[PDB]
Amino acid sequence: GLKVGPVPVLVMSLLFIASVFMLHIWGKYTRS
Amino acid sequence: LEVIKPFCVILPEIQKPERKIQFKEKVLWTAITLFIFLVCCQIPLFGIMSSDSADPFYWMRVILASNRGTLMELGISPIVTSGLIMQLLAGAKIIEKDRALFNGAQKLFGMIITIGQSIVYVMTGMYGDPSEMGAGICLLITIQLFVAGLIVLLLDELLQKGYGLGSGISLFIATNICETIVWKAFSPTTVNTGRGMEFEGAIIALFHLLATRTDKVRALREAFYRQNLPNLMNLIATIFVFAVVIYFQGFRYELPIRSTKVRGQIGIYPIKLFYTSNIPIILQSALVSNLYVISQMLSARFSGNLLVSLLGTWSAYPVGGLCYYLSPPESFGSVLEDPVHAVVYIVFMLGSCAFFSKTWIEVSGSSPRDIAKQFKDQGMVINGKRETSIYRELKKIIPTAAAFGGLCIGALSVLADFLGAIGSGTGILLAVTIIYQYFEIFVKEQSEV
Amino acid sequence: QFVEPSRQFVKDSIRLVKRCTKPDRKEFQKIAMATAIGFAIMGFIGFFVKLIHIPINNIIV
Ligand SMILES: CC(=C\C=C\C(C)=C\[C@H](O)[C@@H](O)C[C@H](C)O)/C=C(C)/C=C/C(=O)O[C@H]1CCCC(=O)O[C@@H]([C@@H](C)C/C(C)=C/[C@@H](C)[C@H](O)C[C@@H](C)O)C/C=C(\C)C[C@@H]1C
Repeated sequence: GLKVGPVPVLVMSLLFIASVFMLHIWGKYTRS
Repeated sequence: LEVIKPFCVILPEIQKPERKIQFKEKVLWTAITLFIFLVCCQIPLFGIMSSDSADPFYWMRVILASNRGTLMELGISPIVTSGLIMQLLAGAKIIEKDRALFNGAQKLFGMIITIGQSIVYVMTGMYGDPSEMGAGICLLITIQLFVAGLIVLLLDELLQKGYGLGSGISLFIATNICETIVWKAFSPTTVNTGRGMEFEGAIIALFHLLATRTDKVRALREAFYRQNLPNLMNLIATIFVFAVVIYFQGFRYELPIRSTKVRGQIGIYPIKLFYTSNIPIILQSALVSNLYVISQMLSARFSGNLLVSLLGTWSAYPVGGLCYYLSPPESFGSVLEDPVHAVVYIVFMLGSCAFFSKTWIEVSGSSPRDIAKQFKDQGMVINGKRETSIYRELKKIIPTAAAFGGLCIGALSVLADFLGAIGSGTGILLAVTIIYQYFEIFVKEQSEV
Repeated sequence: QFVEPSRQFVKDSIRLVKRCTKPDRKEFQKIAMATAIGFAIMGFIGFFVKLIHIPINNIIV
């Protein structure tokens, strides 16, 4: 079991946010 | 144990804070957690073809801290589902290092129910028809909601393991309610209906109306009694309800108790008037929201059935049925038009809140019997009363206190709904009670210091 | 019928609220200030996040 702290949780949340943003940007760019 | 042992040690887990986190750092971590929750609440999902449909779960957006079409479409749903399923398993005794196993099992079950809920949400018709999106887009939306639910669970454990204050459910619900109120009070969005630019925020609208309009009295009237957008009467009502709930939440019956085993531990035992802190509001709001959602589903699928029609008739607000008498009146003109509906709604609110409080004191171990057992455990006899009259005084105070607290909180919700305050009675009461819980945590930490 | 239990409950509630420790100004001001601070924190953080993310949502969508 991986025991992460609060900073890893914040980093994971920011990385998921960035992944969603990159998905949106990739969709917008493949539309154009 | 069973065969679920391997799978309960796969999801991430939050380590103990080792030290004791100071209140300033706990506040900072709570602020970071709510900031993450809000930021993810403002980020839309990917693959949504159209959000022009009608929200099937619109009534569970305040009680679940959700936001349609975004990463927090489910909101606090994983936490609630995991807690409910684990309570069901523990009560029926199938599943009772034990703490680590319990946490792993609750995470796994919450995430499985999160996947099921994401599938249900996709199939409800929102985001467009699930056939035009395709299996790839449906799976992508499900994966995004899965990761969002995992993040929500991680934030909840971050709050509950000692890094932050309170829990994820209360923090997120209060944050959503406060954000809604502040948006309705300060939004810069302008809606034009031919008259001119009109800010949605009540205070910004007041300032713009005063600045632009040549007739200041007319601007004041149209900014205070505005009906197309939130006005200043709504804000004044919201502040007034805040004040009254704050005043009544400080009510407490202080029982002077003294220890008999360890002499010298003289203290005070306060019995608050709001004995069940916003528990009646939570129960009533959850019941009403769920009843509304299943009523909407049944009306959409089985329109015409007498059983469905009596459950509630929907136009997206009830216009008849059992779900219509459970709804706050939109305006006082509706109260004047239909007084029977208003009377039934008031009676339902008061009775349901009182009954929920009186049931919860027994269910959660807050009845005079358990408090008397605790007093016997610590020898905490009353200074004036004898050791054989603890149960009598507890029966005198606690049941009446709980019943009247439920009655008063229901009456406050009814008053906030009748005044048309921003965020309705449910949201206002939930937010203020959660903030008071955080203030109680603060004063407890200060007392420890 | 049920009039007597209701009267009993009403009288018990009146006795309770009378016997209760009603907040004074020194406590009401402190509680109101704390609630205002918490409400301001959460609501304004949400308001500013929404303000920031409206143009971001327009750009990405
Ligand atoms: C106000 C509040 C919490 C605040 C808590 C506080 C402040 C706590 C503090 O810590 C405390 O210390 C404070 C102290 C006391 O002072 C409210 C709560 C918890 C509400 C829960 C709720 O509504 O939880 C339902 C929905 C859950 C999520 C979902 O949706 O789970 C579907 C899903 C699996 C399937 C689904 C999506 C079905 C469709 C058909 C519809 O959803 C129909 C449903 C609504 O029937 C299955 C449905 C289920 C389990 C029904 C559940 C009851």
